[PDB]
Amino acid sequence: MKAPVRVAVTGAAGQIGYSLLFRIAAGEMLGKDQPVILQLLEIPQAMKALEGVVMELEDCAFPLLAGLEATDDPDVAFKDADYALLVGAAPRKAGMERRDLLQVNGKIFTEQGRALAEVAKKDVKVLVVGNPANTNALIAYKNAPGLNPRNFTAMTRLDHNRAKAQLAKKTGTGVDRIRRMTVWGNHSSTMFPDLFHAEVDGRPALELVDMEWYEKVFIPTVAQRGAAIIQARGASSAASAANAAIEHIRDWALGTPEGDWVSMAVPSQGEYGIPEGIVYSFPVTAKDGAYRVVEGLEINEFARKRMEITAQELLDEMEQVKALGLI
Amino acid sequence: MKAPVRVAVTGAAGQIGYSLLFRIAAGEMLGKDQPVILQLLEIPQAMKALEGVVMELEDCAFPLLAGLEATDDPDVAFKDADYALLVGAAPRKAGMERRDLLQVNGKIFTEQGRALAEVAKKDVKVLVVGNPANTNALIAYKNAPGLNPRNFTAMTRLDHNRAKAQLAKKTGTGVDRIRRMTVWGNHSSTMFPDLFHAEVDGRPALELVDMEWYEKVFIPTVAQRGAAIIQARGASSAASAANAAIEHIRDWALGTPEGDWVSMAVPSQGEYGIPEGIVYSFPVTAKDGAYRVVEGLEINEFARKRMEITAQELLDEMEQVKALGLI
Ligand SMILES: NC(=O)c1ccc[n+]([C@@H]2O[C@H](COP(=O)([O-])OP(=O)(O)OC[C@H]3O[C@@H](n4cnc5c(N)ncnc54)[C@H](O)[C@@H]3O)[C@@H](O)[C@H]2O)c1
Ligand SMILES: NC(=O)c1ccc[n+]([C@@H]2O[C@H](COP(=O)([O-])OP(=O)(O)OC[C@H]3O[C@@H](n4cnc5c(N)ncnc54)[C@H](O)[C@@H]3O)[C@@H](O)[C@H]2O)c1
Repeated sequence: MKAPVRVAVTGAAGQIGYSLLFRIAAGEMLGKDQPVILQLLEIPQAMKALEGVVMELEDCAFPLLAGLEATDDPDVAFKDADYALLVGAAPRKAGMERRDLLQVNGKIFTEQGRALAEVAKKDVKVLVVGNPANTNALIAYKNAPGLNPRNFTAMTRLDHNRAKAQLAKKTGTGVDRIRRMTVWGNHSSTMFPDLFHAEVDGRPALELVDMEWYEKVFIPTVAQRGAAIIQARGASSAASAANAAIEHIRDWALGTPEGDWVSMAVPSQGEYGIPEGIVYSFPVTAKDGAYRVVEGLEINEFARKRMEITAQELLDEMEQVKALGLI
Repeated sequence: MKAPVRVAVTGAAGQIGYSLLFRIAAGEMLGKDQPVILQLLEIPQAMKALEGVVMELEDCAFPLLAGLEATDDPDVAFKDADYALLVGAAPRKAGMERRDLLQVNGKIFTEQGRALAEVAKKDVKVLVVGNPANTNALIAYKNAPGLNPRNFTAMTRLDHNRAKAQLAKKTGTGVDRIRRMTVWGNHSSTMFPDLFHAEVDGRPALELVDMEWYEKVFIPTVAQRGAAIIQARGASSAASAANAAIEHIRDWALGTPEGDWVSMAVPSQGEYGIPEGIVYSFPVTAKDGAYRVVEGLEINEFARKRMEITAQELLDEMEQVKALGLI
């Protein structure tokens, strides 16, 4: 019964995309009753590898894959998109300093913002994965004249899932019984995973673990997790990032569980006193494609301090891009 | 929910394993109500990386992942196993020659065949993916005294799905309308993809395509497809091989669709006059854990000759293995 939706994914020949695309086509992201047309974007040099990804997608004979198209032009890839996962971002190069990274990313995200605004559906749902996620999402929405800024979000869901995984291990309880986890702020080393409102099988988290653990063990362990993976495997965590991307879109489109909320970085409207405009991770619920920040939670001194440190980081980054005349 | 099954996977830190494990844990192979316990095996030098893969699986927060254990000991990995996916095989090493390759695999598959017989469930279902899969499955079942040899299979489902894909492409019809594809024989260049019994949206395949296209274009192109992917991406077809492994287990454990069949390489019991013993791909249907070869199809001359050629190849390989004292 359902007509196909079109899903645009950039950086599609890269490792996150190689773990992402196959599960999207299998129906994991939007439902096993919803056929998808994948519109994939790569830079010109990676187009040959993209063709080989396309042949592997064909070789899975996915009944929900209603169409497949690969391109290096953003205006083709975003054409009529329902959803856009913006994974591709500037690579690190030698002696390429910070501002140099900002500039290159600024150009990609400006151009992509523009294209979305010109050819996508006006209600396109956008997720930015490529680093620095939050600031890239800011440059994209700011350059996307005529689209709702709230349809541009950045991914903190991998940090959120890591946090739940560590709390589960510590309390010896199944990860499916952890609820109300929140990661606030930037996707960076200043992010704040908040246990003050989390529950472990009905019980408040902080009745099961102590503050010392929290501050000296859990926080630095969630923060260092991506580096732990690279040390062990020799490669970054693509499969678990792809899984977090699928979850962020799926829970936004299909809704969050009753009684629960997820973390999403979205353009702040001043919730919790956070400065307007920056893309900041809040606790959110979603229903039928729209989300709402969870307000009213009580914020103690420990959380406030942390929430502000991370907001300030984002404000400085935004200061940088502005100075570069990017927004 | 059902009670958890134990799934053992070898070569778990390799490429096919990195694409396989997350979809298994997600519920794609045995259903969304069946929790799984993953028992992962690697050689000792890849244990560090396997720990990094373990961490990414934790970080997915999967609700059906009821346990996860990594080991370098087969008797640990296979313990109480309900399913065993034998992905890891002898790597190619320089100057290493055929029979050399044969010996190194011979060592792997005997010790594995042995661990499974000592410690897995008696009804353990075994899928061999590592090359040469058909002959590897022969070594393992021959060395797994006590287990039903028919619970030992090899994967030809990737060839089967590639064939479905090319036919859908040629006829311009969706892949979901293609039924009754069969890939007979070895997972090698002598595989025989059979269009004689296939149906495209209800019509026999050969009313839509001609014999010349079939023999000049379709057969060689399905056989070369693994090479095309390597030449395009620079790496082999891990994600689509991981999908075909999931489908192979899924359709055997859950069941094939009505009026349809799948390809699986199983120990020959003389079906179609195929020599006994060798692990040969046939058309099969399956219901709730057991399969049956589809018998009584009409085999014309064009098909028999090809069935024969790939049958001979396998007979010869088995000869080699026996000569090496492996079975
Ligand atoms: N937010 C998060 O949690 C999180 C987690 C991990 C990684 N990431 C980010 O994901 C991004 C991609 O990661 P990866 O591991 O796949 O890298 P990768 O290098 O394997 O792939 C990145 C891909 O980006 C493509 N790309 C670059 N510019 C592009 C453009 N203008 N149009 C389309 N495609 C383009 C490249 O060609 C490459 O295929 C990185 O920025 C990384 O830091 C974010
Ligand atoms: N049947 C088919 O359709 C099909 C398709 C694709 C690939 N293959 C086979 O897949 C196999 C693995 O492919 P890959 O791309 O993942 O290679 P890879 O090298 O990336 O991974 C293989 C993994 O197996 C591990 N390994 C080696 N010996 C082992 C043992 N004794 N026990 C446990 N692990 C062991 C390695 O350490 C490595 O981690 C190859 O033999 C390839 O020929 C078969």
